[PDB]
Amino acid sequence: GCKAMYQTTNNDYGQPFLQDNKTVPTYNELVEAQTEVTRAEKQLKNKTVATNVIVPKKFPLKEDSYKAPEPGLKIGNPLYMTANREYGMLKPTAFEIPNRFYPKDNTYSKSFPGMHKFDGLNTNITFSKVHRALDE
Amino acid sequence: MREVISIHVGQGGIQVGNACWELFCLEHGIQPDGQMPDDAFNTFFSETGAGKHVPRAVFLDLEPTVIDEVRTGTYRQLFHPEQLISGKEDAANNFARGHYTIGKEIVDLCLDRIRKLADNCTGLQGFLVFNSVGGGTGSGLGSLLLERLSVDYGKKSKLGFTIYPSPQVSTAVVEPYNSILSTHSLLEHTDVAVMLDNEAIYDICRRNLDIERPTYTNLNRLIAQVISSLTASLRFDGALNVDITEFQTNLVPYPRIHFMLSSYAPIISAEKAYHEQLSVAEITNSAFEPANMMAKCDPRHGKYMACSMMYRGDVVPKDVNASIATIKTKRTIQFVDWCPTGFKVGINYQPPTVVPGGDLAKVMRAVCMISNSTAIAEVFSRLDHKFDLMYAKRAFVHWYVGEGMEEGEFSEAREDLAALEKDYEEVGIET
Amino acid sequence: MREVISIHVGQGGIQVGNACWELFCLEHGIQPDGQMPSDAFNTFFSETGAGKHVPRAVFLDLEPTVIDEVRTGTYRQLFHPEQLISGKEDAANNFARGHYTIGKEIVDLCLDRIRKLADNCTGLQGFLVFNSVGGGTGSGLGSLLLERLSVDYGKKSKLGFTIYPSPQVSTAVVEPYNSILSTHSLLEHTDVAVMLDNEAIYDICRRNLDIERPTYTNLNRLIAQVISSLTASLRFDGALNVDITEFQTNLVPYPRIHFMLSSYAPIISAEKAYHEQLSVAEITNSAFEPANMMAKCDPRHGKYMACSMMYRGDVVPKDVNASIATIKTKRTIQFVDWCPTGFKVGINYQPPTVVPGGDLAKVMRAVCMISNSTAIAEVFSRLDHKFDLMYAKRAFVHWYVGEGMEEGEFSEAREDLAALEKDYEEVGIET
Amino acid sequence: QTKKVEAELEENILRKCEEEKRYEAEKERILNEQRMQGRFVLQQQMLEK
Amino acid sequence: MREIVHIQGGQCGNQIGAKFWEVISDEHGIDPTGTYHGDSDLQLERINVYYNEATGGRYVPRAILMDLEPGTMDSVRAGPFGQLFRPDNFVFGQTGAGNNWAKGHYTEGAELIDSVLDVVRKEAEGCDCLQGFQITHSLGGGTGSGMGTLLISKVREEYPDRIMETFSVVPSPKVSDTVVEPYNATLSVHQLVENADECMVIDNEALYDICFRTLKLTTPTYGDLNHLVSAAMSGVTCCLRFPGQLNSDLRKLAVNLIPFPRLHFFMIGFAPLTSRGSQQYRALTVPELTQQMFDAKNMMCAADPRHGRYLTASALFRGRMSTKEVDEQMLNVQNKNSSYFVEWIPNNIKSSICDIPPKGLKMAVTFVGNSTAIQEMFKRVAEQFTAMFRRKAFLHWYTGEGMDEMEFTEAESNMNDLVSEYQQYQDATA
Ligand SMILES: Nc1nc2c(ncn2[C@@H]2O[C@H](COP(=O)(O)OP(=O)(O)OP(=O)(O)O)[C@@H](O)[C@H]2O)c(=O)[nH]1
Ligand SMILES: Nc1nc2c(ncn2[C@@H]2O[C@H](COP(=O)(O)OP(=O)(O)OP(=O)(O)O)[C@@H](O)[C@H]2O)c(=O)[nH]1
Ligand SMILES: Nc1nc2c(ncn2[C@@H]2O[C@H](COP(=O)(O)OP(=O)(O)OP(=O)(O)O)[C@@H](O)[C@H]2O)c(=O)[nH]1
Ligand SMILES: Nc1nc2c(ncn2[C@@H]2O[C@H](COP(=O)(O)OP(=O)(O)O)[C@@H](O)[C@H]2O)c(=O)[nH]1
Ligand SMILES: [Mg+2]
Ligand SMILES: [Mg+2]
Ligand SMILES: [Mg+2]
Repeated sequence: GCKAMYQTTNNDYGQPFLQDNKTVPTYNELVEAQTEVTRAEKQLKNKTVATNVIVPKKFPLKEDSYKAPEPGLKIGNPLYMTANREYGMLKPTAFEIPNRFYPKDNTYSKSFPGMHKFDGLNTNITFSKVHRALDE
Repeated sequence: MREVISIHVGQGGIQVGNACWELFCLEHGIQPDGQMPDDAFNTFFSETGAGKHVPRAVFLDLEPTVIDEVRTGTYRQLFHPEQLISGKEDAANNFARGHYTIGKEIVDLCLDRIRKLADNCTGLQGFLVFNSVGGGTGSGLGSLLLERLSVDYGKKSKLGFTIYPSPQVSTAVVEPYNSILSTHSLLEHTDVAVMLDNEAIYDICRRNLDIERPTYTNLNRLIAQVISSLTASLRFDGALNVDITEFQTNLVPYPRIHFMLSSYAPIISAEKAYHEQLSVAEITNSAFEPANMMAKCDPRHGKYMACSMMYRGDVVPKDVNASIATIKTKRTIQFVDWCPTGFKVGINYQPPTVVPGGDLAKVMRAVCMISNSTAIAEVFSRLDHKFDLMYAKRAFVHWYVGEGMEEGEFSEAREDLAALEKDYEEVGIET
Repeated sequence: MREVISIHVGQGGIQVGNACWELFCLEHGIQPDGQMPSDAFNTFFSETGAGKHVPRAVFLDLEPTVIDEVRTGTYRQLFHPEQLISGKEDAANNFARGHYTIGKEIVDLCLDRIRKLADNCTGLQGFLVFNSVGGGTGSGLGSLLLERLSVDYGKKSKLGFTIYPSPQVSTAVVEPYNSILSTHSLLEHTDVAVMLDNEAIYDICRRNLDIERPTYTNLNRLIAQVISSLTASLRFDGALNVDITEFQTNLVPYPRIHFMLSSYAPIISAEKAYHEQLSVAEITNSAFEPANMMAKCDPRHGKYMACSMMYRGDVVPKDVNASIATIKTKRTIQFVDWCPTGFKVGINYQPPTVVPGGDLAKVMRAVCMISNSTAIAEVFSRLDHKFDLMYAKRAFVHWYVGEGMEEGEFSEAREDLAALEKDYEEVGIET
Repeated sequence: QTKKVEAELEENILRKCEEEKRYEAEKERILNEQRMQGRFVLQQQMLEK
Repeated sequence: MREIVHIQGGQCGNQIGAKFWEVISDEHGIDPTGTYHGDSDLQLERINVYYNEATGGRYVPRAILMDLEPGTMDSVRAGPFGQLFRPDNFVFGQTGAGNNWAKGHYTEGAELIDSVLDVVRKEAEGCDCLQGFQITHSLGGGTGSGMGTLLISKVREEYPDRIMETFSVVPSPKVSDTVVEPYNATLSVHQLVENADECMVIDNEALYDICFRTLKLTTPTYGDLNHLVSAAMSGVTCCLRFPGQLNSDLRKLAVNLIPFPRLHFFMIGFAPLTSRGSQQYRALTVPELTQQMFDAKNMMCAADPRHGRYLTASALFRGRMSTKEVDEQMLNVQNKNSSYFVEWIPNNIKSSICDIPPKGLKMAVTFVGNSTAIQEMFKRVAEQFTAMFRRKAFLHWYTGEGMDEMEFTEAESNMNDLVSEYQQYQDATA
């Protein structure tokens, strides 16, 4: 919503004379101003709108927050301790948790329904091959 | 869009099934309860859209006792309630029962479930199968599970970690019979399989963990360790990646020869791990140590065909590249003529997660190798001798005739081994 | 400004209306006392000016016990005191008794109440008649009632829920006779009636709800949910709304065939409800799964004429056509040649309200399907034969002939069956 | 050039809000999670009562 | 004007692709976010070559990242300077190739390669006057070798008068990476020699000798590795984008490096490179650049370049240095080592000068030599490749994707002839 968008045709018509009649620079200086003037053309849009090693991330689970769950069945005494379960009986400690992580992320891969095939009609124009000036 | 769906059939699988998850669970910030207390768990667990992470596993077993352990165990909340299909009568080590009488009316249920799992994960890479060959159930249902799958969908790649009987130690007395018959089913339906003899681990158990009284609970953990290495590159970041679809394309010289035996290192308990620098060069050699082999063999008795070994940890391309440099020259490791370059190298940065309550002492480097060498024939030729001994007088043959199998089934199977046995000799002859 | 009137009789009407009214009251926040604790409610209740709110329903029945339970139960204050027209003697499963003998002395009272009830309303769209067919309890009253309503009102649409007897499980022993006559009455007097045979639920209940000992109270709850799903579009905001009158213009291919069969999903218990995403993608397929059909009939054995299945919840409209497209491709699934498209898709937002103490577990998404499939002939065929078996030697016929029925009625009723079967066969053939 | 500064920002300023709009859903998906998190906890024990 | 469109193919090239744009990005002074902050007036004279223009004055590279697996693509953005790439040009598959050529050249590559076919026409067309194409790929991988070769094949089919270049990494037998390296690599070049205008050979092994001999860095890494070429790639286009005494366009170099149509495998290298500890010590002058440019170890291929001779080679001297000195030393070398240089093509080195050096150094040179040494590379690749086939080892795979043994047969022949046709000039005399 910029006021600078509604400028319609018929308004470019004569708007006085931007420079005054008393401060016209002589030809000599103008020959020297080209370098500065051109740069503004290239970077003015550039100045306004334009503006290593692998590192690991922290492991998702915090050591202090294991929250070990109790078994569903009610074992009474150590006698019936069956080896088939002694898996996961020990909660992780600080030593066990790995020190570094190197994730693989495909958030940029889980997209792109398919690659594009543009079924258009030419529309590229031919510029001629040598000394653009003889090209229609 | 990359995952792995696990199929386990047989009591040995279920017990091994638990072992794998404890190693997997702790490496990705998941507590026992299954409730979380960026996207790195997509390969194994399928997001529900709100709440729990679901294991992508299916457990099959025809006996309820072992399953009865899981559904009231510490991992009670984890697995989905309606995916642990179970039977009512145990096969009783009879391979026939799992292939002609009882398996028929439970095969469907497994078939019905499987299609649902592929309905959610988008880019299923392959199916991992862990089974005990030397059992009536595990050999039976596990065998049929491969038959439909090979035809159910098509050219999907599959992996299987079998458990063949030990040379001088065995549990049952019928393992030689059913195991040989099992080979035929597995020879023409799976791209890759790994020898997993029990005896070796104990010997690996004796020196390294310094535990003189190991139990299967200790046994299971190490196997689950290999699972981390082979599929490690799927869900992490590294300087060079490897994928399942790129394994059976580079470790199979010919379509028939598809038995490669694994070896894992190192194994040094925390009681003494702190007196060796754990240099990469020393570890690299340690893997190829003849006796240490995870399997029932002395590769000094044969050549090598293809060694695709994957490193993990803080490995560097120089630390590995020089290491392979020294290995090639040695006299005690000889390569076949027609593969002058015979290694595939990977890299994964994740330090090897150490399970609590275990034995492994955490180190900054690790290596797991999967190499298919001609020396595999020893078990096949060796196992043949026991099979020859019994069938001669038709001992124990009487019941397999009682489960509906025709007698001719036995005769056909043996011929396959010799052809497989013969082929191994042929490819091994230098040109 | 839009209204609908509810009519119930005996077994079906009474004990389906109970549950449907608890569901409606729970959804709208109308407590059992009728006082609203501090505009969508209009379509099922009328203003009392101050305090309570009286549902627009009229309960009709001949046997006092079931109705009498309503006047003294926890919902005693709810229904209008003088709308519970109660009989004095029971019909005793006799269609003739409930249609020519004792029904006359109650139709006069039943109609006048209907007249007064219709008077207050201003936006009458249609009548929801939940009547019992196989239950001689009410069939006789039900058959006559619709007949009078037709000539009395005219173009106003009518909807009925008949619960036919299961192919194998049945309660009465004279059911085959009573239903066949009732079908004749509904034939030229009803517009939309849905198959809801009890057998499927018994199969449905133990399949999903996880209650090995289901009962009637379990059975009724499910029917109530269906009605709420059908009607919510009328009484709550919706992007693509469908009203009561926009069914018979979209599911009745011809004036003759005016029967359809429904089905509902998902159904799952909270004990295992949320181990999955319950993605809108999967729910659509299940609704068409033959194993969940709301009626004991197999759609695989027949074609499809038109399916107007309704969504409810927060279903993204785009996914709606995303899921449907897959349905068409799939393959004793196919639609008749002359049906280019038989789908009426409408989306409503409000999530279904789940009553505490029930079995159904709420979710963010749901769907109720109403598809008419040619397989409907099976229920008629099986019942058509059964009538033949008994009538072969006039079993029980003397009792019906003794209540004023003309012996020629049965033959003309039988001729009705063949006409419907022949019409179905002719319409099921391709061009 | 002095003219082109404003409109070239026009896209920039008009597009930051959408980044906030992407935040709109960010707040959004709390609805089910807060819906499933607590409200279901009671229902799980409701069968227990 | 005379701009190029960069097209990467394969995981290897992507890693090179990132640093090259990363390395090239610094030279002009384009910040990571896309906001220019350059200092020199010269730094923006010819920005058109590697940067477009859109709303806001931002700049986006004219690159298309093509790979059949997502894993490399995901990580490629997250690093520095990754936001330069336009999201709308990425193309990626959902199956993968598994280092098997056939899956990536006849079954899967073609279907998805249309998209990369679609985009490439877009990028090339926009520029005022196209100057040519450059493509990087890893012949050691099954996927790129098939899709990458196909894209090259179509491009020549679509724009005859442009020029296509290739930076090639060919497996060295000493250091192995892929059990199927002998199979694919030898096969792929068969199409490469026919259509590709220029192919630059760089060996992984040589990459490593420079680090452990001259650079003297303790723990080399791909980032150390990939950087080397990126600067090397920086030099090849350095003269094209800035002023110079004798501007040397992309074809300018081609004009003096291809004696015959089928000899289009040059090999280049970058320098100088002095140990960090000693860098404070070596003398920096025009001559010194020559010791490390013709040096055996500084040139980045496995074959020792002294076992044959030079058919034609020239160096693009960059920086401010007296032009008499550059010529005099050039004829200086060509005088007293005649044995290594053929005799029927006199004065067989070209000269080039540019006035802007990379940031941090005064004078350096980039060398591109067509040395007869390259005969060794194919032989070892040929030697192993020939050996594997006789037994039909690992032949069922490629036979399972519409291929035949016949296709395998023909390609082996072309290498043998190609190698033969290259060594002939070694013994040729006038
Ligand atoms: N290493 C190891 N192997 C085991 C373990 N438990 C079972 N096994 C294997 O399983 C075999 C025992 O028979 P199983 O195949 O497990 O019996 P099952 O799985 O119930 O199948 P059926 O015998 O047919 O009922 C042993 O020979 C072992 O090889 C274990 O804890 N560790
Ligand atoms: N679903 C349901 N079924 C019922 C109910 N009450 C009785 N039934 C049984 O459902 C069967 C068929 O249902 P109906 O159409 O209601 O037949 P009916 O009116 O009950 O005929 P009667 O058995 O004489 O009462 C009957 O044989 C009853 O045994 C009820 O409240 N709900
Ligand atoms: N004396 C002198 N001669 C120059 C100088 N620069 C270029 N030349 C002459 O230019 C010849 C080579 O051609 P270039 O000037 O590089 O340009 P060109 O002839 O158009 O060739 P291309 O543009 O590269 O196709 C040399 O043989 C020189 O004689 C210079 O600074 N001093
Ligand atoms: N220059 C360079 N080459 C590499 C690097 N990593 C791997 N390679 C080579 O690339 C080959 C594998 O190519 P790859 O990345 O798989 O390409 P892809 O087949 O398209 O996935 C291996 O043989 C390696 O020798 C690296 O960091 N730099
Ligand atoms: Mg067992
Ligand atoms: Mg009754
Ligand atoms: Mg010139």
